[PDB]
Amino acid sequence: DPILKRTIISKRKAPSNNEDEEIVKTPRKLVNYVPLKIFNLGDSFDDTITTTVAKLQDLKKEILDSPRSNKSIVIT
Amino acid sequence: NDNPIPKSVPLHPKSGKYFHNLHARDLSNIYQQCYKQIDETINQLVDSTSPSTIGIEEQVADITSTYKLLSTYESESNSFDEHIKDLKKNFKQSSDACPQIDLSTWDKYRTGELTAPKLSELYLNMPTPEPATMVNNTDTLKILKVLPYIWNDPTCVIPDLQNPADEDDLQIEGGKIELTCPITCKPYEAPLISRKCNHVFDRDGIQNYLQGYTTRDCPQAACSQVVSMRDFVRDPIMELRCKIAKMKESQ
Amino acid sequence: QGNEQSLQKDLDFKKAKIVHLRQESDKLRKSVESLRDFQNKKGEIELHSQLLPYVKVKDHKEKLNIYKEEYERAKANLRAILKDKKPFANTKKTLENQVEELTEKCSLKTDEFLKAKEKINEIFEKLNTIRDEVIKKKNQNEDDQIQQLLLKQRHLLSKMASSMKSLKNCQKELISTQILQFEAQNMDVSMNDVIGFFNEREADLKSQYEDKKKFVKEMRDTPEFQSWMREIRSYDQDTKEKLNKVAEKYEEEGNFNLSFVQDVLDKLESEIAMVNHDESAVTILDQVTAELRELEHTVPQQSKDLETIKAKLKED
Amino acid sequence: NMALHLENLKSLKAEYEDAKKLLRELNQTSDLNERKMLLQAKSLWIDVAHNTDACKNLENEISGIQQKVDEVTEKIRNRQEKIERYTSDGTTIEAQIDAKVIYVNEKDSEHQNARELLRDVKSRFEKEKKIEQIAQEAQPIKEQYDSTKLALVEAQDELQQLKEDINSRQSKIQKYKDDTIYYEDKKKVYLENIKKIEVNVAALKEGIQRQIQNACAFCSKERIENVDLPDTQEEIKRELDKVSRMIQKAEKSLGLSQEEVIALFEKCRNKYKEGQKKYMEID
Repeated sequence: DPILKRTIISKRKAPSNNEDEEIVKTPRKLVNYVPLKIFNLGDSFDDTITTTVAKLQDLKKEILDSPRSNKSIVIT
Repeated sequence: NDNPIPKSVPLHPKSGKYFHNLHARDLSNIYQQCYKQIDETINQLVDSTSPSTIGIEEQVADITSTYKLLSTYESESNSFDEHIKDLKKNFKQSSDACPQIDLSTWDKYRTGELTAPKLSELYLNMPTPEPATMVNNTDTLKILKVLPYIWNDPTCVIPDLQNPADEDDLQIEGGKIELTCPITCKPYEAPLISRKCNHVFDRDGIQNYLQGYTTRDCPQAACSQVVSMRDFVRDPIMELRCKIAKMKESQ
Repeated sequence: QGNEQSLQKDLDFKKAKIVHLRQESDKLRKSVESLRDFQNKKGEIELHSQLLPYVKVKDHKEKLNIYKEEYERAKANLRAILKDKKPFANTKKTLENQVEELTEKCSLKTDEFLKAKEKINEIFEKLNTIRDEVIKKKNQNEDDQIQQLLLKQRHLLSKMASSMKSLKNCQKELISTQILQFEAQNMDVSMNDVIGFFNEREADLKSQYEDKKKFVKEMRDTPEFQSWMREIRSYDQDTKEKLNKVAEKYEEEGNFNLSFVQDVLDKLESEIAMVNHDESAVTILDQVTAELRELEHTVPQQSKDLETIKAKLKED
Repeated sequence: NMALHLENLKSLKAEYEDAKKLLRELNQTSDLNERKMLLQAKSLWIDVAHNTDACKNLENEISGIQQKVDEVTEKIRNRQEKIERYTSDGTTIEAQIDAKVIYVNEKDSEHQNARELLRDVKSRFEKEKKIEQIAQEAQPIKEQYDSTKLALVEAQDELQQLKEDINSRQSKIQKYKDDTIYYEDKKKVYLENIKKIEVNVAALKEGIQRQIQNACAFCSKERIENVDLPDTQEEIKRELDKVSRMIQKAEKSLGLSQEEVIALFEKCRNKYKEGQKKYMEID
């Protein structure tokens, strides 16, 4: 059993002083039904602006659907 | 002490029936029964004494003492009854003020952090039942306060019901009372008295001076008011004094 | 002169090609160093995966520790209370003892309450006949037997006066007794409820203890827990301590890194951006090294060709 | 004038052809951009699903507590309804004692009749020195004395029975009032619990409206269900970061910003029509 791998891993712990309650615990209130959880994860980049990209998605095709360059065919 | 047993816990409505069930028995039946008895043991001796019989003052004094003891008995017996009622009333107030227990709060009280009422002690020191609030006077003793001197001699106004000796101190003011009326010489059977008039007529005929009008003046004289026959009531002095007269007017 | 029009313009064009290929020579050096940086993942990803990432191994370790320390609270609180019922059983025994006290007490004070009522009433029997006897004697008018008859009432009244004595104590004692009993009775009711309240708490703690035992058991033998010697045994045919090559550098990047919480997301993405534009002209190295050298050499070659050409031009 | 104006035309035409080339790259730019919008929509939908699950849990628990209050209200109703009947019994039963007092006193009086008659009849046993007339007229009444006497006991025992009955009825009936007060206190605490709890319904509903409206702002609240993606916000965030970095690399590789380029592209393309109209004017 090579020494280095387990040297890298650690198992030492301190379960002596740590307690789940610092002094005591606050009991659940009879109306402790706070909805909460209105929002958990996200907010990387604004998304309404991404709606603009969604709009460009078909704006590109709408603009493609038109006469485009090399229209110098006028005579007389 | 040094045990899970706590001193006390506030009232629980589960056995509140028992709290209300607390109720003392009543003795008014026995009291009235013995009152009737003592009131008996006094009629017969009015005429059953011998002509040579001389001295019953000690008898009447003993009877009066016994009655006074009985009057105290009933008075403070009542007092205990009202105080017992007040005990359970105060306990109800305490229960209303008691922070009723539930869940695991019973241990917190067992720590001795908060108290609870204990009617046992509240009764050990119940509202002082000191003897007070009584003004005792009854016809049953109106008869005893006068029958000794009447028995000595019925024809004598010893009691004026004002000051123990008499109403008047240094004068003959007043009047000797003759029972049988000269208008109706026949003996009385059971006439009635108005307290203010301090006079009676005969078992029947108290409607003497009525012709259309239904009331008139005091019987003989020295009066400032007309009679009210709805105020007439039984008086013991009449037969109390007539008994000896009937017994002795012989031989 | 036409030969010159040809040689000089071709020499300018190939020099333009030389500078164009230089524009990608640096790009190819960048591509080589970029591929080496890309392969850096070969060491990094494999190492924190071979030594499974700390956010997994040490995460399991710490959550196991917190679950283990949770393991004892419920049972510790339970040890005292589960046996405290026996003290509670003894308290209930004491309360039913006070119930027996209630029974015997109330019974005997009821007995003296009957004693008092009987003593007054039944003795009232002879109190009654006094008048019957006296009137009976009196009816014999027709010599002096009246005295002893007239003496009775005194002693009779004294007897009844003395009789009322008890009544009072009897009356008071009973209630006093009853109330004491009631209070105790009251105490009794409270306790029975208390056991129940506690028993419900005991059931809650027992359920919680079993629940945390379930989490303790499941926390181990998990797929990653079962993965012991699999994230490590990807060296099925090279477990010969030869991994020490990365030992010191990875140790510096690890324990003394001052940061080991899903820090992979720092480079696992940046590698994607850099690698997404590469592999273009990868094998164009030879032209930029030998063909370019030949072209730049023919620069002097045809330069001297033009020297001789303009020399013949001067010879004109 | 003619050829001088034919140059400004062609150069600007090449400039526009350059803008179309840029738009060609912006096409793939947008094609890969759409991924972040899809991922965000998935995240918002799963969050909304969990929120509505929570609101249904709140509805279930409030329904349960309301049912408990319903049982409590039934307990109050049945009890109180009974107590009107007990109070009626206790207030009407007083007639029994009011009519029994006269019964007992008349029994005592009829016994007093025998009390008086006994001595009178017995007074015929005197010292005098078909003669049954000495005692026979009174002997039957003399034994009837006890038949009359038992009247007092059979009256007073019943009167004591009524006294204890009235006392017990009154006490145990009036103390049902404490039961009523205790149950009413329970009703009040439960009602105020309902009043403190229900507000959660509006607290969560205002949110539900906010997130559903936000999702609807993206013209899609049902179709993204077809999108394949892990049902975990944390992992969705990782895919979002991956695609975002890929988009940033694509944007900075071209060296130009898509929407800003498109803005100038619109006007530049319009320059084509502008130039042409005036060259037709040249005509």
